[PDB]
Amino acid sequence: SRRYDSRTTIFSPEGRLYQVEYAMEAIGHAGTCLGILANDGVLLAAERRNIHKLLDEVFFSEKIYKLNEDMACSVAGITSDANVLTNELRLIAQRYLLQYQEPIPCEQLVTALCDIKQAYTQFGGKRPFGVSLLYIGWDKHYGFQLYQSDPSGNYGGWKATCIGNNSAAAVSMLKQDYKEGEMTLKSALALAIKVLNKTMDVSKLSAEKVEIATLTRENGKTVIRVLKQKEVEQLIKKHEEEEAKAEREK
Amino acid sequence: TGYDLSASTFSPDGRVFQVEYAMKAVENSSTAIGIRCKDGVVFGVEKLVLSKLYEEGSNKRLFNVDRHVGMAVAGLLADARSLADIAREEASNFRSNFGYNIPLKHLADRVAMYVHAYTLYSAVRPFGCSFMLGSYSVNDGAQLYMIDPSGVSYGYWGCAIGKARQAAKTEIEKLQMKEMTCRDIVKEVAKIIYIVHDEVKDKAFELELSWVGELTNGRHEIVPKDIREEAEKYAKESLK
Amino acid sequence: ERGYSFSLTTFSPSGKLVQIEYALAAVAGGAPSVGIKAANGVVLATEKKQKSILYDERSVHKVEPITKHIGLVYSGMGPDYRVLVHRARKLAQQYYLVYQEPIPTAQLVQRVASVMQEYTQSGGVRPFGVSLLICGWNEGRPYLFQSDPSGAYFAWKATAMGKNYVNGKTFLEKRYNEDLELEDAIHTAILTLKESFEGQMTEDNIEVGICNEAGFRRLTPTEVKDYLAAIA
Amino acid sequence: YDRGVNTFSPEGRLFQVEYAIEAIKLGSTAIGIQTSEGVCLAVEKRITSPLMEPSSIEKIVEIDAHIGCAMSGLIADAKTLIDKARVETQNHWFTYNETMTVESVTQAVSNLALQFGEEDADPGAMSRPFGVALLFGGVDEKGPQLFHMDPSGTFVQCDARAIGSASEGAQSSLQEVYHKSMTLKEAIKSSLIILKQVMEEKLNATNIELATVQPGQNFHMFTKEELEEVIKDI
Amino acid sequence: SYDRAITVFSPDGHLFQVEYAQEAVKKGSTAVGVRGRDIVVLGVEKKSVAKLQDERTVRKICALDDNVCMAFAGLTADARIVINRARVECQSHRLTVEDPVTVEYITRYIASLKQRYTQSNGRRPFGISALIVGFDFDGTPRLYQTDPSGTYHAWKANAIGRGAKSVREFLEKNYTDEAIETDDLTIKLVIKALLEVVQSGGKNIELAVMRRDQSLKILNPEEIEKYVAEIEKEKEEN
Amino acid sequence: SRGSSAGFDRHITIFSPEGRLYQVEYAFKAINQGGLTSVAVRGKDCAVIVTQKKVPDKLLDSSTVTHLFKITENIGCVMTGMTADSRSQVQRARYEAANWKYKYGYEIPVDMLCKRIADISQVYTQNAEMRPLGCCMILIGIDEEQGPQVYKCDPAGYYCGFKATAAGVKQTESTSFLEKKVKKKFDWTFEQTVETAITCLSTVLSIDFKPSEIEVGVVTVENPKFRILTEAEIDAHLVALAE
Amino acid sequence: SIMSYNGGAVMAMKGKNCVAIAADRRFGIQAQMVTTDFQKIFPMGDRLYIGLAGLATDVQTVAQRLKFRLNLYELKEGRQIKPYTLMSMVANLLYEKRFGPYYTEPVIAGLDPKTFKPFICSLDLIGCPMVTDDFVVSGTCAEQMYGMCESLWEPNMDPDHLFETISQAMLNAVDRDAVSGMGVIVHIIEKDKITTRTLKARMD
Amino acid sequence: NQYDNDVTVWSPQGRIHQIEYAMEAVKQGSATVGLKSKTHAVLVALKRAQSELAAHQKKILHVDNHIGISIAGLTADARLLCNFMRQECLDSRFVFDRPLPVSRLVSLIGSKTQIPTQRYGRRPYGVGLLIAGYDDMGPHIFQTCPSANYFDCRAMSIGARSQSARTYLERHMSEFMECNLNELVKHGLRALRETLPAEQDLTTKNVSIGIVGKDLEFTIYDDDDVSPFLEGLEERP
Repeated sequence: SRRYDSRTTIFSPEGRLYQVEYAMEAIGHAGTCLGILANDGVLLAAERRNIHKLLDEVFFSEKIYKLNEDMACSVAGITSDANVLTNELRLIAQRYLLQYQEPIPCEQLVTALCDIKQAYTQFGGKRPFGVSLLYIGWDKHYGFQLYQSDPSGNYGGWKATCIGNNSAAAVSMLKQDYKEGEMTLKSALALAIKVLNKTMDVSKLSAEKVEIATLTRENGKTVIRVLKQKEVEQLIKKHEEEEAKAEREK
Repeated sequence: TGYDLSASTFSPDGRVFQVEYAMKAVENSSTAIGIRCKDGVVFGVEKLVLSKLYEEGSNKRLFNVDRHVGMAVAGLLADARSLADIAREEASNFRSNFGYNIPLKHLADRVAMYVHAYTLYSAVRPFGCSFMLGSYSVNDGAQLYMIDPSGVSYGYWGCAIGKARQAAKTEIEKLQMKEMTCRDIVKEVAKIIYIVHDEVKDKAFELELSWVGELTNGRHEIVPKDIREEAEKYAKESLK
Repeated sequence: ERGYSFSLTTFSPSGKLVQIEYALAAVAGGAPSVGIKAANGVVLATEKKQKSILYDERSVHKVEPITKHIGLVYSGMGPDYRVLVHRARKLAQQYYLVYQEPIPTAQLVQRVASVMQEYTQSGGVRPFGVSLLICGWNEGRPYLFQSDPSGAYFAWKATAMGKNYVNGKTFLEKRYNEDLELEDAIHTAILTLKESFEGQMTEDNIEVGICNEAGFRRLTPTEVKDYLAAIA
Repeated sequence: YDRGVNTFSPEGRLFQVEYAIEAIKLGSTAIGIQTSEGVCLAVEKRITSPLMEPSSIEKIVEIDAHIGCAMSGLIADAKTLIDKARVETQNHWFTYNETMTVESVTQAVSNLALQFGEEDADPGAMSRPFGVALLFGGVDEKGPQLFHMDPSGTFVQCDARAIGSASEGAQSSLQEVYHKSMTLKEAIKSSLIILKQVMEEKLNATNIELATVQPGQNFHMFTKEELEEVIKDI
Repeated sequence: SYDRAITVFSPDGHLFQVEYAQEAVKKGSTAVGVRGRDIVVLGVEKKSVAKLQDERTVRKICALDDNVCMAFAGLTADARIVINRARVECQSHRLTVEDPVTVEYITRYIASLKQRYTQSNGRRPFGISALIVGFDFDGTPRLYQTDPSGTYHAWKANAIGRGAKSVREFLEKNYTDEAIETDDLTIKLVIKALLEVVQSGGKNIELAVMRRDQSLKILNPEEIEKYVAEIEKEKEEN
Repeated sequence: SRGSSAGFDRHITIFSPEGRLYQVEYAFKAINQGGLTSVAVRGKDCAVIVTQKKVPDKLLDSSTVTHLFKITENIGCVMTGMTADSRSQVQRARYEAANWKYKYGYEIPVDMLCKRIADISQVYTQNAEMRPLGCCMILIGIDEEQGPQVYKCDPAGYYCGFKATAAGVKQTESTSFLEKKVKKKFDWTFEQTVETAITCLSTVLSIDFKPSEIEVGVVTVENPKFRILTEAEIDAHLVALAE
Repeated sequence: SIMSYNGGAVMAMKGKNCVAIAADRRFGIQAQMVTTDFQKIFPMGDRLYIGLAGLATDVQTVAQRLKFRLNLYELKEGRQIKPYTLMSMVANLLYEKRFGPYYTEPVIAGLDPKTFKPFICSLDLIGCPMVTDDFVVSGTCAEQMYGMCESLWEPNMDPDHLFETISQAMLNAVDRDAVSGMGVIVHIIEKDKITTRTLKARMD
Repeated sequence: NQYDNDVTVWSPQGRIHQIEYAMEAVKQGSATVGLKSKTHAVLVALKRAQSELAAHQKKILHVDNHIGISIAGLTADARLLCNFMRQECLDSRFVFDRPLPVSRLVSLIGSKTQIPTQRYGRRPYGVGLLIAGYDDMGPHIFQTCPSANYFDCRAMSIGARSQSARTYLERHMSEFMECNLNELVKHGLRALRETLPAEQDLTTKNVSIGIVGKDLEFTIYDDDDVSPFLEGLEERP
């Protein structure tokens, strides 16, 4: 078994880890996911690639799932890894809810997921989960808060971040056009539309090509709303109108 | 490489070269022959004398696995001892679970299945030993089964395993062993094992011989000494 | 038995599971199959090309049910299909035991996807070399799901696996309606099958299962050849 | 990778154990001398930078009140074996109401040594051999004793042994200046002068760790003042 | 069931996996630690500030108890799990001893964990080097550094991660007894040590300080800015 | 002449670039390695397995080298390939049949037994740490409401119901003979079925076999227990086919 | 007597198309009352309440575990729980501890998510399904509550009359019982609203 | 190649290279000559030291009061097998209240050493044991090669440069049996003497013996107590 082992859970001569690098590259050519924060909510923009007319598309969302009562997620990469990860996250979130009778903080759940992912990379001899996770949610201690995690087990807290193709361009657009502390839901939504139109310039912005989700806090209740197809059409029309206005003023 | 590294893989044609190497390792060992007759089953195994400081009856290739079943082996002798231990464990289990001595047919079938079991996984390697089991019963008579290192068990009127196995088979074909008398067959086994032995190839040599049959009251035993010198004298005379 | 603890499936430098691509190639090289949805049900069709007539084509079955309301067909390797359908049957029975209600088709497909993912990420095993076309009916609605050897799944109104599968998908897209009936669904499925049968289809060579509000049931050769005659 | 952990050499020996011995010669230099008035252990600290605290750099560890040990090699890997030896000595004391003999401690350490593999025992076991050479100096019913523990498991009772970066050559010079009727003071003086001669850098009280075991006194480690007192004459 | 020996002796007894872990540590972020006569200070380069990022979650300095803290250099996820395990060990010690934890004991059992991972089957060692700061019962400052090889040593001052060798060689010449008498001088020394590593100097850097059992706190960004201004004042007058 | 190999694709059963499993397809020729041809046929109310008995040497007890195995009273089987693998599969089939009998209260149907054996073969194929048992088993039985049945598993595991098939070195030639026979004649009685079974081997292998050179097992609906033909019946069928 | 260790009383009947579920509020040891504001009716859905009676610890643990698995299922499946599915799932949950049974006899009440047809059912310490159209009761007040319901219940009740009937049932079943009462909480699940009311019961 | 990197591989010539390495290691060990008489059996071994300073580590282990062994090869594996054999001996004395016979002990250790020859990733115990013991059937001498194969022998010599000792044993095997204890131990000592070259000497300070007899329990003698046996010895041939 020495010759025929894959030994995916060992180091590398130069100190890197080839398996996580390949997972990150695969995520890079995978679908597009964007997460942003506003003063009254947090928004997610997920792009679906397989858009054949044969799809039943009955599901509310494809790469966006609901981890628990007050936290949603967006997956990037292998969708079966995404499904198993998502239901594991739901299981452990409900476990925390049972154990403490309090909604599980987003940081807690992200830390637990990064722990298990790092352990799965650490040993076990199996190829790591090549899926990047982008979590949004609301908690008692920090309210609206969103994290981006990596298959290597590292996570970070961001006001806004994107994963997929043209990630550098997307994060540059966020750094240029995000008003920290003064980003309302409407301006955040417009910025998300801008990113979705620009970070994937090939096959320009389409209603069925992406899915839009929002997470707000109304009356002490976390509401996760998936924008319908008519809503996405409204976003497309608003983006076209604002781009035309900017060009005419230019 | 790849087709001969483990027993869990086929050749591009579908062969098992690990088992073939086990067959090679059992062929190059010393000769071991077993003849069954109408009133007994005999074994004559050839012992290589590495040095005269050894004892007669040392490193025996003849094992007594059941109260009425012998075992003549060739190849890796430690592996042969382990297989004899497994055989006697199986016989003990059968005696405990059924209240009577195991028949030779089922014993050989179970041991062959056990041997073949360790020829399927890369976590083990095929046994480097072939062995012949002989037994007697009042209702079954004299029985003799030979088992390959691959795990194939067949009944043999008379079989030989080792370097000169084919010569021992061919010259003994003149013997109609299926209705012969055990006592004279012991002398004929001494004869054949002396001719098939290569004195030039192996200057020092020794013989371990035994039978099981109706003359033994259906219990495996070694040859009594006096018959041993008598058979040795007959073999010396047959050397001419 | 020891059991290898290292996953045979590994990430390539580009990140593509080339082993899964080879599994999909084996699926393509296998017998083709098609599935289609109607406004009030799902129809699954596939061909069973055996050797010379010495084989008893009636004795063996390719379309298999899971429950009274769920059936499926495969494209690929029969040995993998048998164990996969048997495990799916166990999962459906366990769900029915726990919740005393019929398995939803989506949940069953999710469980099958989880099993496929466990196979792909575990050690000492081989990825399944089949693609399942699963038909199901629950809550007065039809459901058809594509499940790939990669472990993913999709809800597809029409699908075609096996040889000439891209051409089959295009042909289905050209001949698919949003509000067709079960009769139109059977017509389209048989038309696609004969357009890609390569060898003059026969009622024995075609086996079709239908799933609707009445449940899932496999069409016997009598009404099979009846529909082929009506469709020509 | 390719080669296993239970693979020998064409001449018939584990090349992994040979690599362990090579790592032994990569370890810090240690010297141990046994006489009729006790046993002495010494080791060079190999201070990398003055910022490093000399207190945490100690290659000599107490196994019991009558046993001291000197380690050379994978000092991180040696502490687990040291803890095992101490707990086994205390188990022996708990069972037989007597201090465990140094020879039995060395045999038990050898039992723990060379017990590793991929799939040979419980998964929560060792994967590699211990890469530390040990000098068990102690006093028991058999008088002062000194044992060389080879990572091979070939435990050796030796009157005097030098191990580490300068094991060979220095050991021969120590033997030439070693006699069979030397006092403890002569032993410490000889060990100190040999260590000073074989030092790769200018040594002082912050470059060496010294300890002794006496027939009357317990295992005592030389503090800085007594270290300077004994090194000023040399 | 996964028990393949990953960490094995290469020729000449060199643990190539340990060397690769050291390489990963060197390629990691820069962290430094000083053990002043009254306080212990940790400084971590917050490289790639990457604005619109909540730096709280990526803080590489985490406190273990009211008197113990650590800063890592290497893999972030292995660092997180080791921090969790060190929290577990500190709490277990506090439960079984009902006495305040000991910095040296914490560092020792972390080193034992690292050596177990080096000696275990199917596991690879933790590619992180950790600087553990803390105070004993008597308020004695303690600074220990442990490496993936499992060896831990107490240091008056040292550095880990990117440019660790250069920073430690600078400190060993810039470290004097009278230069760490008060908190201001210690902070200035750490800032000038990290200035050669961080380009920004004040905004891609984070400082943490622990007093003698006085509820360690992270240095304020305004404090960092004004202390960089102070060290620039010292530079212009010197 | 540059006998290169593509890593472990051709060494252990993993997915090859051409969408194949090399060690699974090696088992097809591993069947050929046995050098023995086994052909089976079913009639309207009977199923006959005819297999030639190889006697490489008289010195072995040819009366104990019979390769026909009775899985149960009413189920008989014959296998091709490695004889040790054949014995192991016979033992496993007997164990599974007995387990089904105890757990379900009636004799195992032949199709379900073949399905279970095929699933176990697929267990070998799926795992990459075991030899995938390069042996093919053909079994017979009498089934109520369906008639005589003959089933054949394989190391790959893909089985099917069939009127008649063969496994061995010349399974393709026997397949061709079965094609020509089924295209020529359809209505089969017991004697016609056994005559066609003998004719298949005689035409395919062309040995003019002696009565002791074959071993034949049959299942009929008069005493569904699987019974093996002895020398008398073999000679009777031989002379009946000859005339 | 273990189910009477803390005391309990829970009921649920059906209206024309609405459901009324009510429970006592007294919590305490066999002898003394600790809290008079204990919650015993918990929402397993927007239109589905569950009442538990018996050992208070078992009540709380069963409720927590049920909410665990229910939330997991509804997040995996994406639809509000069907009352029959919830009843079967909790019955399976109780049966999983056949040798360690929770000393609780729960009742499930609510409406169909799409049909709004009233549904009520009862269980036992093992989890025996018991679907009865008119009413289901559980707790130490079982005999009193059964006697009340078998005369006070009629089919096709308006929500207001349904509330009056169930309120009288609880008030007159706990006033004759010693280990239950001290306040009654009543939930009326109508087609488009739910009303939660506290009855002016005798606190002792 | 690939036929020498594992234990479960089969060489085309029909051999196991790990077993070959173990049987080379047993020869690379220190010299040990064992032999027996009609009543007594004695093991003679020369204790090698890593240097002149080392005290010539003992090679003869006390496994039972009536049975003794001498090692040649891996010391840790030898010690493990010695502990396993003495555990068997104490188990037999605890269960049947009889000394466990030498032949059955050797068969049990052979069966134990057979398993590593089959187990994956498991190495053979690279040490050979010369077992001297006395029981109801008189003295017995066995040599358990690291090949898991044991050989019953009147007189066996193991270790490097053992050919001269083997020739001496073959020459005088006809007279080993009938000589008394002192002549027997002298013959063994002379065999060990002929093992080494002429320039080296059979010094008392690096030779040890282990002898068990009809009435003598298995006792090991060291430098001081082998001096009476080292009396009147002829110079190196």
